[PDB]
Amino acid sequence: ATLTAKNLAKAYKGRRVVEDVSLTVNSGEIVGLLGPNGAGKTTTFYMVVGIVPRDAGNIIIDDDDISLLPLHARARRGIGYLPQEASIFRRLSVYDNLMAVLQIRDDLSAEQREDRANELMEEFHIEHLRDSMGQSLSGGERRRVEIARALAANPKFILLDEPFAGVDPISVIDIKRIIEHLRDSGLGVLITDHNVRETLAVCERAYIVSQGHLIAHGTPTEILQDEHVKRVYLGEDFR
Amino acid sequence: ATLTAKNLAKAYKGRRVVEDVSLTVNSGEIVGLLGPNGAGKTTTFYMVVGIVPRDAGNIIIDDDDISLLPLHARARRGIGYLPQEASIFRRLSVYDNLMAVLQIRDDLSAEQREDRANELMEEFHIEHLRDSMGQSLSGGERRRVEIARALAANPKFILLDEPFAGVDPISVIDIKRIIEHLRDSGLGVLITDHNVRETLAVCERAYIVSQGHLIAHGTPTEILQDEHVKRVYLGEDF
Amino acid sequence: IIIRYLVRETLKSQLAILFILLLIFFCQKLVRILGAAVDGDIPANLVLSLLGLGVPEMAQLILPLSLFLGLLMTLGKLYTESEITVMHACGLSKAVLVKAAMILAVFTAIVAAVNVMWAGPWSSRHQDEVLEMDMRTLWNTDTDRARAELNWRITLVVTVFMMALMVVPLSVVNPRQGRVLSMLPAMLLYLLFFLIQTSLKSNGGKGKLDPTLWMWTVNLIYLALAIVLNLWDTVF
Amino acid sequence: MQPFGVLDRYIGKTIFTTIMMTLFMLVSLSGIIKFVDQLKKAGQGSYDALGAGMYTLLSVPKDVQIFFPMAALLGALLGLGMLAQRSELVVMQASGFTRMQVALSVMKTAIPLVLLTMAIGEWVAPQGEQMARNYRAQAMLSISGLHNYVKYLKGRYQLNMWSKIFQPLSVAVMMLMALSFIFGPLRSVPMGVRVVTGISFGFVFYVLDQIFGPLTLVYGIPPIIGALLPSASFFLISLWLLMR
Ligand SMILES: Nc1ncnc2c1ncn2[C@@H]1O[C@H](COP(=O)(O)OP(=O)(O)NP(=O)(O)O)[C@@H](O)[C@H]1O
Ligand SMILES: Nc1ncnc2c1ncn2[C@@H]1O[C@H](COP(=O)(O)OP(=O)(O)NP(=O)(O)O)[C@@H](O)[C@H]1O
Repeated sequence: ATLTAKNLAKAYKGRRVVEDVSLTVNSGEIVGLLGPNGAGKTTTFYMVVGIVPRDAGNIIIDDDDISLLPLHARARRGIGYLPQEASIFRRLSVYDNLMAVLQIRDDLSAEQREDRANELMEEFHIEHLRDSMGQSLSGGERRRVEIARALAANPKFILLDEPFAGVDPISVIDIKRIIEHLRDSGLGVLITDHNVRETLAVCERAYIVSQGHLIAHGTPTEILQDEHVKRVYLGEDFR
Repeated sequence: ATLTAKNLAKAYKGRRVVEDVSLTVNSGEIVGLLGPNGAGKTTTFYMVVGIVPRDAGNIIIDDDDISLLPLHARARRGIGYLPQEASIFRRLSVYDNLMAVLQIRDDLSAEQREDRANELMEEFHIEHLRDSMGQSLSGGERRRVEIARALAANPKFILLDEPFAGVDPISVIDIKRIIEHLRDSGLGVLITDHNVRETLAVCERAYIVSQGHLIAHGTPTEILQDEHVKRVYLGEDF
Repeated sequence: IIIRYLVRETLKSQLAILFILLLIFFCQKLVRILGAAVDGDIPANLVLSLLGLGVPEMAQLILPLSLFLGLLMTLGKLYTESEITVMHACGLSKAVLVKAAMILAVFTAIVAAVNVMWAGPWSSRHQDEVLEMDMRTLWNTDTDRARAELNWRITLVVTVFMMALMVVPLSVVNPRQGRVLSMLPAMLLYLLFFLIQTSLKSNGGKGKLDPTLWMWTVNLIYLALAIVLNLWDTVF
Repeated sequence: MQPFGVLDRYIGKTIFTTIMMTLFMLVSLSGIIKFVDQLKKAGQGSYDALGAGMYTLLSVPKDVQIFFPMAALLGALLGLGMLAQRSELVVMQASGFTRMQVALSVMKTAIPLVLLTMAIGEWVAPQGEQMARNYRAQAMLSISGLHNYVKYLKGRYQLNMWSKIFQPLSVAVMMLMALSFIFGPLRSVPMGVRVVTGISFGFVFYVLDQIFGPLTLVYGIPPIIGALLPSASFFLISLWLLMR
């Protein structure tokens, strides 16, 4: 297992963009963290993985205290991370984008390092872009490599930040199938997208977070029929 | 006023990422251009506005031939452009991001240049970010400035490339209201987003484009009940 | 396969910062020629040689500078595009782009060593023969009082190794804010090195101080600066 | 279009922190090989760490005038390189700001810089360089002075001031030949061969101001107008390069 974050806080210019957030996620279930372009569901993702130093928080991988470990030390304990700000290597190929994170995980030989990259490019349908470039990719095609590169590290506790940011209507129901086939193999992710019809139909819980605070938490069939959620999120009259 | 593009084509490594595309848009109606991450609904947007040189195309603003004009010459004839690849000025403020494109349009004095930037930050709800920075913005908040900056040029024929790419569920129905209040004032845009429930409920026509070709065109109540559209787009049972 | 990518982005920007820096500093040595052709009352037969043989005195100061100013240009390019935050969050630590900024530091320290003992003296046996004391090759045979060489001929090679190490932690300045202007503390430190270490041999050489005791307590204090600033995660 | 607007303050402040960083890198590095040579042969007691190093510190205004065209060309491309890479320069051209107006916003912030280079290249640089020969030889020209060399001296009879009377015009054509290869698409050409291309095509124009300069002994052209031909022949083809 259980990654746990307790009482995080962050303030930039004395603004306090994050307030008493507290989210816990087990291994084997996927959890939403939703809200408007206020709350800081990325600054919470920054303080868990460890890019910005927290101010009052406490991060625990089920018995430990990793709250003062650097960024790379948490990535080897199991925390994976998919950023929002369009991060591919841009001059390696797509085959080398997947292979550059498979030169880690010292349990794969030269055999199963080669048929993992050739299998990850089948379940994402990017096999016709086998060696194009990083720069000459296109929007959702750039997004389908960054997800495939993040699942190639074999982590636990993935923190997927905007996976479906302008992908497809088809490749989302193809990503959602292979984010549940990894859920059954003991891996619990934290999806935080904005189209709340693909993210709420795959999650088991949710944490609707407004300007700095939790305002709701529960089942996905509960989050829609809360009226304070429909005021600051969800639009109006949503199914 | 009809912007027209006829028989465009583009090939990078002999791949032909765009084939015989032909889209026309009037003034006063908004038109969709949808498809998977194949077709090149951005390379078509590149050849209309003029970033990459076309190979076989012909672009006409209703009687002219602007097919060999550069990028900046078409922006003064009326073509506006919102890019996909996250383009803010990153060290001006949000108030200076809107003001830097209002130092053009030589019909506004120092009065109505000041109450246009203070009004565009009300219909987008970014007034509390009046001077933060460009760099220290956040996802959809960065996207709501790039749309507000593109509507500040007062163009015709806007080519909005992914306006709703990860914004909100609320700020999309607030953008959709002020993209229709500009539709009634004679301005026809070309939306090409991917959540086909907000883009198809605001458009009047559509051009579903697959790998290089048009495969469908018509009313939004038609595009859903075409079965070749539901095979390569739209998911299934939509 | 990611050390090969970190190498070919610095080695493609080390060459393009070496030639551009050589053409700027030789056009200056080409326009003083016009100040030494008409009013100097000498002909123009020697400038064609003197250009190509005026190089190895010049390409021994900028050959360290074409390294660490090539690392700042291509690590800062990899931080703003968030290419290293995905390198950390998939495994490998910060001790890989130290390991990658020391593979091609060997590639420069080889070329900067050929320049300092096989073309340094070769220039002055062709600058003193056409267009007219301490320019031998090996000095472990004599015991002369000019021990400036073998402590200045040598530490133009440790300068390549050390300045490549002190600029790995000076590049990480670009998460989401701040300036790209990080070339100033690296360049202001490279001035302080060559105002002391290459000039501790003419006021502290030639019979004033020992240029083996003082030409390494400047060089090793300036090396422990490149380690305690790189190891800033388990300080106390 | 306004005199000194907001975008002119944004390109004029982006490259200005890159002009002053390439200048510091070049003036300091030329201050090392003048420090090494003026201390390698010391000989006398007055030549040591101070006094023969103070000669270098009193010679940096001479090393600003000769290194400003090569630092203001170099920093204007490293400054516009970070704008076109992050795609915040295509949105200027897609909103009416023509590429000639991007070029004009560099002239509003580099032509007042070479007038500062000129103002210290004739008032404090010949004063300090001559003063440097007195703290180095105690016991061991100009530009306004060339107006006194117009006739009273008894390719050269006038052509030494008039290639330095318009250095602001000659620096500016080096900029416009540089920032004509910056513009382009962002997908294929990966911004490496757009700056090195711009430095090279702007360096060929810098050698053709002292090679085409002393070439009046062919017909007998006036040297005052004959030294303007290399700048004006490329200023015409530059204003076509960013018009197409
Ligand atoms: N370095 C910073 N300085 C100042 N304000 C900042 C900084 N980083 C973030 N902010 C502000 O913090 C708030 C939340 O940022 P962020 O964590 O990115 O929220 P967000 O969830 O990513 N927005 P979105 O991704 O659309 O949901 C916004 O109002 C930002 O403007
Ligand atoms: N410079 C280039 N070199 C090679 N291939 C390219 C280049 N630019 C684009 N492509 C390819 O052209 C195809 C379409 O590109 P693009 O026009 O961006 O489509 P797209 O519509 O933007 N994808 P999306 O935005 O998600 O709908 C993709 O397969 C790209 O890989």
